[PDB]
Amino acid sequence: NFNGLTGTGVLTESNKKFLPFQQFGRDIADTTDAVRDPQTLEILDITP
Amino acid sequence: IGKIQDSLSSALGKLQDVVNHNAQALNTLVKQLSSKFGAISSVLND
Ligand SMILES: *[C@@H]1O[C@H](CO)[C@@H](O[C@@H]2O[C@H](CO)[C@@H](O)[C@H](O)[C@H]2NC(C)=O)[C@H](O)[C@H]1NC(C)=O
Repeated sequence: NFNGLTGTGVLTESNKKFLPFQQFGRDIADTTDAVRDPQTLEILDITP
Repeated sequence: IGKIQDSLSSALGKLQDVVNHNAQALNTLVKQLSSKFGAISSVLND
């Protein structure tokens, strides 16, 4: 649970770069596939 | 035989069409997981 985003999966260190107001990223077909950790502010991919 | 190679190197629409059709259907299947059909939300956790 990332401040509201509830899900399941493996979390992994990312190498994408959000814009500094975007929280999570979505795929085509609209599924959450990246998040940003609120405390440390790093992007993490979400694989099933 | 040397001209087939130019005309292709420079036409496979019947093969492209069946790929496109299948992808367009698989995307429509997933995009339906976000409709209510007359419910309060689209999420079972809601
Ligand atoms: C939220 O609070 C934590 C501590 O409660 C902050 O963690 C600190 O991060 C800095 C990095 O700039 C470290 O130098 C400190 O030692 C950390 N403190 C602790 C207690 O670990 C965290 O930075 C805060 N969130 C934000 C966005 O700043």
